[PDB]
Amino acid sequence: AFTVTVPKDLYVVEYGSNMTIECKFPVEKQLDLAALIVYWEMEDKNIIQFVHGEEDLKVQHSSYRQRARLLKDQLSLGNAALQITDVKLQDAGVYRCMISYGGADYKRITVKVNAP
Amino acid sequence: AFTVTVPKDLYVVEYGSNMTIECKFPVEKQLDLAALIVYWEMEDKNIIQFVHGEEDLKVQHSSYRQRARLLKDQLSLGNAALQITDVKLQDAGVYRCMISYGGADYKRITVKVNAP
Ligand SMILES: COc1nc(O[C@H]2CCc3c(-c4cccc(C(=O)Nc5ccc(CNC[C@@H]6CCC(=O)N6)cn5)c4C)cccc32)c(C)cc1CNC[C@@H]1CCC(=O)N1
Repeated sequence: AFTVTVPKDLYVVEYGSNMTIECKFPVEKQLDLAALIVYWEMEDKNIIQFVHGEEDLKVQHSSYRQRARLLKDQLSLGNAALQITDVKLQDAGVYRCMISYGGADYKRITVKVNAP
Repeated sequence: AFTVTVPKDLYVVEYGSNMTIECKFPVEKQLDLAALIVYWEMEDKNIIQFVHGEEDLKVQHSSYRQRARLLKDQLSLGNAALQITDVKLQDAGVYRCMISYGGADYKRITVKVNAP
């Protein structure tokens, strides 16, 4: 069965740092962007919404504006990595990386942000 | 945006009763099974896993074996209803109906089971 795996399910990060949460799914040979959906969420906040090759950044939650991106260079290797720059306390919570790619799976990642 | 809607996000049911949890998604004309993934879970228990029409009884969580199924009579109407027979206390929790169908969405539904 199509499996999403997270190499780390717990991130403990310093205030103001840059953080990359990895999220892996299998790709045989070539990645078919047209078949891929990548969704990143935290307490119902829309962080990343990659739908069949297209990203609507208008729907991203304001609290993540200019700080959260999906690293496309990784995607091609089956890593739907979320990078957050300038991490804030408002970023702490349970993240879910959800993938649809001929099959579907998701995993949780807890991020704890240390006090300044 | 592709939207999964739930006509009810809270069910309050009697112990030992039958329960249908509705979950609706848009269907334009004919249903394309090869494009449909429906998944129902609660507390990481795999309840329904319908992948392009394919289901595997072996992956269904044992506490729901023989009691839970996906209502197929109205998948063509866009209702991926989860039916549970002989509701038990351990059926109380937060359910997710996750649907991929030319796009992807999911909704949470809370079930509270009244004591007998
Ligand atoms: C979780 O185990 C599973 N899971 C499954 O299928 C699951 C996996 C994930 C997903 C998605 C999905 C995928 C990608 C993205 C999204 C998504 O885009 N979400 C989203 C998007 C937007 C919004 C906000 N709203 C926007 C609009 C506007 C207004 C409104 O109301 N909506 C909310 N949410 C979804 C949903 C879609 C169907 C189903 C599913 C399946 C087959 C099997 C399993 C079993 N695993 C076990 C395996 C073996 C061992 C192991 O480690 N793994």
